Amino acid sequence: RMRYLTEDPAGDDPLQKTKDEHLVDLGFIPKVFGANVEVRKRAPHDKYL
Amino acid sequence: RMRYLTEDPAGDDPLQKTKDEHLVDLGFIPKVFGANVEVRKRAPHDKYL
Amino acid sequence: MDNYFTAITLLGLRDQNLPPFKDARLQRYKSIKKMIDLIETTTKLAPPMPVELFMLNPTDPEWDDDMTYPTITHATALYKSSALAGNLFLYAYNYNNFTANIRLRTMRYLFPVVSLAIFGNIYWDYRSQLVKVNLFDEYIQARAQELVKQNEYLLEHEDVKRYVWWYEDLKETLARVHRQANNHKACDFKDSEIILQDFIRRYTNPKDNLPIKFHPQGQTF
Amino acid sequence: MNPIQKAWLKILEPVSYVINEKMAKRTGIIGKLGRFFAIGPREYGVHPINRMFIFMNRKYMAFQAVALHRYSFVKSLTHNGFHMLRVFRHFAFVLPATVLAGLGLFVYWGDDNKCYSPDRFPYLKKRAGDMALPLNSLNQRTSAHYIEINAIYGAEMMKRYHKVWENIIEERSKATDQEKKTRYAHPSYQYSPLPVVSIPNVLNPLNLQ
Amino acid sequence: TSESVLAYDYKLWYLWSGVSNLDESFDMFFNQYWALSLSTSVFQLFYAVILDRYLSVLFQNTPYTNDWFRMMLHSKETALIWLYHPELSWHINGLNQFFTYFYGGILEFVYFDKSNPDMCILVHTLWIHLLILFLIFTGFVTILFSFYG
Amino acid sequence: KAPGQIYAYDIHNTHYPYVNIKQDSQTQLLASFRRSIASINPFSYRQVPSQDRAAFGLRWGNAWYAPNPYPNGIHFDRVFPTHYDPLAETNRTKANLQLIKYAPGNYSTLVVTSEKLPRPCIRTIQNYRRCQMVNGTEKCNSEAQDILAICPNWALDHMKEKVRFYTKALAINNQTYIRAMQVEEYNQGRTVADVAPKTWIHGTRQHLRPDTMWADDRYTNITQTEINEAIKRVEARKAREHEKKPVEQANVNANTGEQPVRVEKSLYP
Amino acid sequence: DFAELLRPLRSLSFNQVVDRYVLIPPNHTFYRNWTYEKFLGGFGLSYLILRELPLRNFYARVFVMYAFAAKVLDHLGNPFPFSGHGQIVAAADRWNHWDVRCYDNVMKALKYIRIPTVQNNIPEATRWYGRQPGHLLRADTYWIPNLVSQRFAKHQPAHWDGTQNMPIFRLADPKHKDSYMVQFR
Amino acid sequence: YEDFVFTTPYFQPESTFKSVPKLFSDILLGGVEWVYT
Amino acid sequence: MQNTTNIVHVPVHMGHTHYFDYI
Amino acid sequence: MQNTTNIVHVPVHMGHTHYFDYIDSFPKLKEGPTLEENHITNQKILREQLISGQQGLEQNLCLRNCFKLSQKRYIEFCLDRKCGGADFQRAATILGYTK
Amino acid sequence: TIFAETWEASEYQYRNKANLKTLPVNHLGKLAELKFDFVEYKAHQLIACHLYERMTIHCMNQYGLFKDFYRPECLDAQYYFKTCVELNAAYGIQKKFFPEHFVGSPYARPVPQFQQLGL
Amino acid sequence: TIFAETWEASEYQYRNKANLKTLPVNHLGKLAELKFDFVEYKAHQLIACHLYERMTIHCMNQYGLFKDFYRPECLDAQYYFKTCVELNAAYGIQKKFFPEHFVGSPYARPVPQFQQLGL
Ligand SMILES: CCCCCCCCCCCCCCCCCC(=O)OC[C@H](COP(=O)([O-])OCC(O)COP(=O)([O-])OC[C@@H](COC(=O)CCCCCCCCCCCCCCCCC)OC(=O)CCCCCCCCCCCCCCCCC)OC(=O)CCCCCCCCCCCCCCCCC
Ligand SMILES: CCCCCCCCCCCCCCCCCC(=O)OC[C@H](COP(=O)([O-])OCC(O)COP(=O)([O-])OC[C@@H](COC(=O)CCCCCCCCCCCCCCCCC)OC(=O)CCCCCCCCCCCCCCCCC)OC(=O)CCCCCCCCCCCCCCCCC
Ligand SMILES: CCCCCCCCCCCCCCCCCC(=O)OC[C@H](COP(=O)([O-])OCC(O)COP(=O)([O-])OC[C@@H](COC(=O)CCCCCCCCCCCCCCCCC)OC(=O)CCCCCCCCCCCCCCCCC)OC(=O)CCCCCCCCCCCCCCCCC
Ligand SMILES: CCCCCCCCCCCCCCCCCC(=O)OC[C@H](COP(=O)([O-])OCC(O)COP(=O)([O-])OC[C@@H](COC(=O)CCCCCCCCCCCCCCCCC)OC(=O)CCCCCCCCCCCCCCCCC)OC(=O)CCCCCCCCCCCCCCCCC
Ligand SMILES: COC1=C(OC)C(=O)C(C/C=C(\C)CC/C=C(\C)CC/C=C(\C)CC/C=C(\C)CC/C=C(\C)CC/C=C(/C)CC/C=C(\C)CCC=C(C)C)=C(C)C1=O
Ligand SMILES: CCCCCCCC/C=C/CCCCCCCC(=O)OC[C@H](COP(=O)(O)OCCN)OC(=O)CCCCCCC/C=C/CCCCCCCC
Repeated sequence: RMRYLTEDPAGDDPLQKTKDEHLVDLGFIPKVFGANVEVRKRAPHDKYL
Repeated sequence: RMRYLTEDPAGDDPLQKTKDEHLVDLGFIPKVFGANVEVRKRAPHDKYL
Repeated sequence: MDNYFTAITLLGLRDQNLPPFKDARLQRYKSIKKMIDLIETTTKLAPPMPVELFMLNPTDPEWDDDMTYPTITHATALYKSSALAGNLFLYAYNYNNFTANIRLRTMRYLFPVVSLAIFGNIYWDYRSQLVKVNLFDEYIQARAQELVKQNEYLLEHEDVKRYVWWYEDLKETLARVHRQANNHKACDFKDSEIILQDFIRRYTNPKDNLPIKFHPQGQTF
Repeated sequence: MNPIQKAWLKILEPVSYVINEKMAKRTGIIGKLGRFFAIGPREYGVHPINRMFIFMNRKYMAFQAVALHRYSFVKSLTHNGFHMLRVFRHFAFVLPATVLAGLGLFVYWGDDNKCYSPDRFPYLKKRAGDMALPLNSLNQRTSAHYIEINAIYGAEMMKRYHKVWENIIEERSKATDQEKKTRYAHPSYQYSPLPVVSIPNVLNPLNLQ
Repeated sequence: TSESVLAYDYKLWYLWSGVSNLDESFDMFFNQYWALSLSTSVFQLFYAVILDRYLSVLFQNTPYTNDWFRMMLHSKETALIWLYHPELSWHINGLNQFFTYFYGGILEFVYFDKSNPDMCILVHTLWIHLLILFLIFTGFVTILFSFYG
Repeated sequence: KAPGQIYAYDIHNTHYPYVNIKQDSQTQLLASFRRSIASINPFSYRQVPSQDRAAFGLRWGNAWYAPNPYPNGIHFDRVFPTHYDPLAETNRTKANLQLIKYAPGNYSTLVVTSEKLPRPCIRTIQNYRRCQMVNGTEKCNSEAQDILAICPNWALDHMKEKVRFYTKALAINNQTYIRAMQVEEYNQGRTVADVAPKTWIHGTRQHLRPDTMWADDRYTNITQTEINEAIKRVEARKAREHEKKPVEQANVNANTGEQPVRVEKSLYP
Repeated sequence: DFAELLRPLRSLSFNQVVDRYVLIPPNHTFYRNWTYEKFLGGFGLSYLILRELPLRNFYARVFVMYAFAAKVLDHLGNPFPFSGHGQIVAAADRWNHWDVRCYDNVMKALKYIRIPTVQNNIPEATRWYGRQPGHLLRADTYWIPNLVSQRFAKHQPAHWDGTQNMPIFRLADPKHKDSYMVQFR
Repeated sequence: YEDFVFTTPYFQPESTFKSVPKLFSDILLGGVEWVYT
Repeated sequence: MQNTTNIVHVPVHMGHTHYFDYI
Repeated sequence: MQNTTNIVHVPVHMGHTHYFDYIDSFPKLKEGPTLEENHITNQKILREQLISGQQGLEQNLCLRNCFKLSQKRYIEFCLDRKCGGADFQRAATILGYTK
Repeated sequence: TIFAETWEASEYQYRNKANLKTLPVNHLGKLAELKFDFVEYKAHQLIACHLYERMTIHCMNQYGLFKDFYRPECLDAQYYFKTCVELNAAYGIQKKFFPEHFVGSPYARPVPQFQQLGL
Repeated sequence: TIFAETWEASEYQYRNKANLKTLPVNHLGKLAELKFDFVEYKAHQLIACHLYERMTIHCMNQYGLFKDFYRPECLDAQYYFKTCVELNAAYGIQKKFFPEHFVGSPYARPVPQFQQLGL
């Protein structure tokens, strides 16, 4: 369970992801969402570890 | 002039910049802009090189 | 842990001692949480003053010269002087041969010509370095006075008086702040909150969307 | 033996008496210690550096005598003294000129002794703690005029601010609590008097001028 | 790069310890106003706020706020002026914000090294260098150009 | 044309204060002897700098002194994990190549700095503001395009991010304003008129007694008899206050395979 | 003792304090580093007198020189050449690095220890400034084509056009057409 | 403000009293890599 | 950034033993 | 990502020579006037500026120095105190900052 | 500002940057190096940077500021105190305006809302 | 899709990713390796992946598909043709839906609007 909940920092390169500056020029204005600060990470049942 | 107009890719680390999810939780909803595709980079006068 | 001296002062550690038990000692830490938010806000209401008061604008074209600091290479001049002296010892140590042996006549004849040219290079560089240093020292002093007499008037602006009056109001305001009790609660500074709120309400408008407005010559830290 | 060794003897004359006469023969360890630090003629006291100079001085000087002792190029031009056909007469003064240039071998050793080093890039690395810098560091520089002129400007202007600062504190001391809390205040502020308390008007807490 | 190198050198360290009254690294303002705040006074809390604003000024080591460029109230020369005019911390924090907003870059966090290394430019160090090479050249002559035996 | 002297020279009045930090008899006696002959001693080294002559730092015997680096738990292992604790030893042991490498900056602090934008990019910004206050914003298009073109892109990103930071700090300062200007339940309806004519000294130890029994001589004349009686009165008040007790809540961190809440720790284990 | 530190300031006015300790007349002609030359140069001068000790036993002077080397190695550190640098703690004064205050890269290298990010790269601004090519002299005797060609070259006056970046020489860039023979490593 | 315009969206003062329970998260300098030999 | 860097969400206790580092 | 990677915004031509890599030319490079021609051209401007561009200069310099200030309210203070009660818009037209 | 005597070290370590410094607790071992006699209460040794402050006072009372305060046990306390308040001032500011840089902050790696997942 | 015979080599290189492949022009040198006689027009050799196709047809006409087509000059043309149209199909899709990946696109490194600078 600890290694399931052991993540690495910074994730992946945001520059390899779709840009918001491009979606605007494509016709879709993205909506800005806030951070979900109420969720607690937990491990699944043992059978999935 | 060529080395003034010689940049490197990817700029700086985005994760070290202000997040949009954080501004929303602070009370400021950021506005999304579009890319400026009309500007052409040029070198300044020789005295500034 | 910012605002260290302010917090240590509010807890009373400058005159008394904290309770030896964790229950009350910890409540006393949480009691100043309001006052820190207040004193930090007060420190961000200072009015602006001309930046061109104790600091010349570095973006001025006058400073595009990108001038360097002229120096004197004493260590270089001393080594080359000791090396030239070494040649005089080599001639002295071998005086009888250079002087009496005709196979070394060319050295006896031209050794002093080369030594003078070496000395000339040594002293020429030192002398030139010295002249440039003096030309630099006398210019920075003359040009500094012209810039002073030019910008003295900036001290006559009323914003300098406005800046000092704000600093004194904060001194008199913080001098009136006092601890009202020792119950280890936020109510120990009950009356002081009203005093500081009056100070903040005196330089801001609480009934606005952004009572603290941003301007490039303002306070952020 | 040399004069510098003799000078040590006159200075260490009493020390030698204590080690060689008393300690060097008393008994046991005090003997081994005194006989080990005995004072006298140096065993293997020769100085190889002195000798190294004497040898290289002599060998290089024998070379100077050969290189400098050449038949003249000027005298061979007339075809009247000792030289009719000399197809390499123009090489006569090459070795002499090469030996005379050797007098600057040590005077001009390294880059710093051949130019004004502060105008060269390697000087910046030495002043940066022998640290690698970009090659264009000599150009990205702020004017030395600004750094020194602004340092004087800031101070000459502070002496004038100190006098202005005093006149303001004085004029404010003669002001009413109502005036000093409404002047320069926000328009939306409503003045409400505070209880009067004793708060001194001290210019400098430290007893300075 | 490839340039002349010495065999033995000395590196100086202009340490900004802040605990030595022999040099200019002694923070006279901080030590005076700190001891002033220890004694019971009516301005005891005011002096604390002053010291906290002074620390927020050292925290801003920008081109316009640093000792390298000899800026007022940031260099060793103007350390005593803090004793007379401690009210100028706000002016500094605002000035640095004005130039940073218009003519500056992003405020980045870095570690300020107080140890200030500098290679001492000496004369005798090159004498030692020549002596070492003189021994190396003599061996070249002693081994290959010695005809005394 | 006398050389300039620093403020430290007027405290000691000499350039040769033989300050050695090593507190051994051999060292302090030699310093006192060397401190007296520094005027006519060729083996004299300065420790107070001047305009004409540099100086040395503090001496440690024959070597030089520097304070112990501020404790830093960051380290790098080479052969085996050392578990370096900077609080377990007074002086930091030297770093052996095969054992440990310490963090950089033995003597370093945390500051915030900023890069200086290119000079030509600065001149375009000066020209925009100048044309703005003179001709207005609507007539500064040419000066705005020169900025976007001459200023390198890395600078435009900095300018773009400065606005987002100051926008963030602007909110962080206004949230503190709201918490600071909030009127608590214990100050409802109270104004400056209800404030007492007291200053900071009136909340100190001389005027306001601390919450300790031996701060002054208040309880120095108390006897065991008076104590037994006081224990009876406090127990009397508890006959009316102990009637209430908070109810036990559920443990939000009951599941060990769940990210626990950083709940306030108990005063005692 | 805190009041004893301010004794010279109570007798002075603010203008006298500035003119005394702040506005010191600039004079950059002194040999400030003589303090270090005298101290460290004394090791060599001391070795001249110490190598002449009348100690008879050769191995007793081995001990003396071992003690003298210990005194030096407390400052020099590494006994081998071309290995490292000595360590001298010096006093901090306004004249530290006084002749290089104009250079920006020297300040960053001495002062700033930058924190590496996840996107492990040198700051783009630092990389961009680093591409602005420095000035490299044309004079070159190491490349035999220039050793011959530059003997027939005519040095013409370069009339100042009002700038500080006139490329009257070649540029220190590997891709410059007059510097491609230089190895940048 | 003082002859300067700083465009910002409408500030929501309600975000000040946003309930954000702190969560546990420990960083381990010295851990596991992706592959081992 | 350090290669052996991990972020853990649940508490762990490390052994204070010489020559070893483990949970 | 290759460490020696650069993004260039102007055309460059690389030489295809063995053992060497460099920029041998720039497309459509025009050789301007020589340093001597620009020198002569500039001296004609400085000569006229020295003979006919030195009257009424002290006033223009004060106006230029006033406009190098940070805030507008300080400029008006500089004009009224140093430039003899000048107007902001009237001085900006002289300096050529007006459209 | 820290409103307690104890703080979680991970809360003052960076999540997206290399960790080259920590915010350690007061070094209680330095308190035993003072040779003279002094009175110190255990209730004041845990609060950040205050122990080094009281030690500096004890050393400035026993000794002065000239030729007697210059001993290793007293100068390290003054250097620690001066260094502790500078680091804590910067960390406190960085926590106030850059809370997303530190571990434990929900903004260092924001968790998305369920509306952003497309389910 | 490419609507010409020529394409800028940089327009198909990645800006934020390592460049491990190029999109080269047709290898005309492979056309001179065919020993037999054939008719080829220069107007068809520059278009992408087509030259390898025509060469494959010429080799499948002169020889067949069994024991005579299995020679290096003919198998490399079949492999180049099968590989050229696979890469170009992938590069074409990456150009259609991921134009921000390539050099020359204004979205690879978006230039901000002037309203984002705060002037
Ligand atoms: C572990 C590494 C350590 C490294 C650091 C230490 C390095 C140590 C190496 C030392 C080697 C040099 C020796 C330095 C002195 C130490 C004492 C010593 O010499 O050894 C013991 C030495 C005994 O020699 P020995 O090795 O024991 O055995 C003897 C041999 O068997 C037979 O006897 P001999 O007489 O036939 O042999 C002579 C003997 C000893 O000969 C000597 O007497 C040594 C003389 C050294 C020069 C001294 C004058 C230098 C100029 C002074 C300028 C003053 C400037 C300031 C002016 C005032 C204003 C500020 O050997 C040498 O000559 C050695 C010379 C080495 C070369 C020096 C020149 C090389 C120049 C190349 C360029 C390098 C530039 C740097 C040079 C720096 C110079 C400052 O003592 C004496 O000789 C006593 C001499 C008494 C009479 C001398 C009267 C004064 C003469 C002055 C010179 C007059 C000539 C013209 C000068 C004009 C000046 C303007
Ligand atoms: C006012 C103050 C008070 C004064 C009053 C008191 C008066 C008392 C005076 C007392 C004594 C004065 C000493 C001189 C009198 C000597 C009388 C005598 O009977 O002695 C015979 C005496 C007897 O021989 P020795 O005793 O057996 O040995 C004598 C020497 O040790 C070694 O003898 P060596 O013959 O073996 O030496 C040969 C060496 C002698 O050293 C020199 O003199 C240097 C020569 C450099 C000049 C060469 C001229 C070449 C012709 C060019 C034609 C055009 C000229 C235009 C000039 C324009 C200038 C901008 O010359 C060479 O190396 C010959 C090879 C030349 C190079 C090979 C290639 C040549 C063609 C290159 C063409 C390149 C063109 C390219 C482009 C062209 C496009 C159009 O021989 C001498 O000539 C003694 C000369 C001693 C040296 C004097 C110079 C000392 C250095 C002074 C510093 C420089 C200042 C002068 C510079 C002059 C212009 C560069
Ligand atoms: C299989 C078994 C064999 C295996 C053996 C082991 C393998 C090797 C293991 C290596 C271990 C690692 C090495 C250490 C790592 C660190 C390396 C390093 O950083 O070096 C950088 C350093 C940088 O220099 P660079 O990168 O090569 O060149 C750049 C610059 O040019 C340099 O600076 P610069 O531009 O300022 O210099 C300008 C130049 C200026 O020069 C000139 O302008 C003209 C030349 C004037 C020469 C004058 C000499 C000075 C004294 C003259 C006085 C007498 C005058 C005579 C008449 C003169 C006529 C004019 O000045 C000189 O460099 C003069 C050099 C003189 C050398 C002697 C001439 C003959 C060549 C050497 C032959 C002997 C060595 C070959 C051994 C073969 C054995 C098989 O390298 C050196 O140059 C130093 C060489 C020594 C390094 C090794 C030191 C190891 C430490 C332990 C030994 C300590 C010495 C004790 C000797 C005791 C003898 C009994
Ligand atoms: C009429 C006959 C005479 C009757 C009178 C007899 C009485 C004479 C004595 C009274 C008059 C003396 C005149 C000068 C005033 C000095 C007063 C004073 O207190 O000095 C103490 C003086 C300095 O005290 P310090 O502050 O502790 O500095 C030394 C520290 O080591 C430094 O440690 P550091 O780490 O801080 O610094 C390192 C140091 C480097 O220091 C070291 O490397 C030395 C380290 C020691 C060796 C390492 C092993 C450790 C040994 C420990 C055990 C030693 C016990 C010795 C006990 C001696 C007790 C006094 O480098 C420097 O800092 C700069 C030094 C270079 C500066 C320039 C020096 C110029 C000297 C001018 C010489 C002029 C005379 C000519 C010389 C001879 C010419 C042939 O200490 C000494 O005793 C130095 C001894 C050096 C040997 C001198 C040998 C020559 C003496 C010549 C006498 C007169 C001519 C004789 C002619 C022969 C026929 C008569
Ligand atoms: C003139 O013609 C020529 C010759 O003559 C034929 C040559 O021999 C030669 C060959 C030259 C040589 C063989 C000499 C080569 C010398 C070289 C390479 C350098 C030698 C270096 C050393 C011996 C090491 C010296 C080390 C130092 C000086 C560092 C420490 C300082 C010391 C020892 C001195 C202290 C410094 C001072 C300024 C104080 C000076 C002290 C004195 C003068 C005291 C003197 C005392 C007495 C008793 C005389 C040439 C090239 C030549 O051109
Ligand atoms: C007989 C004389 C032989 C001398 C050697 C022959 C060649 C002479 C070559 C002359 C070249 C002169 C060029 C100028 C070099 C400049 C030197 C220099 O800058 O020194 C400066 C500086 C002056 O200090 P400041 O006041 O800060 O500077 C003010 C500048 N006006 O001088 C110094 O560095 C002091 C040290 C001087 C050299 C070393 C002195 C010691 C000499 C050793 C031998 C003497 C032994 C006996 C000493 C007695 C001790 C009790």
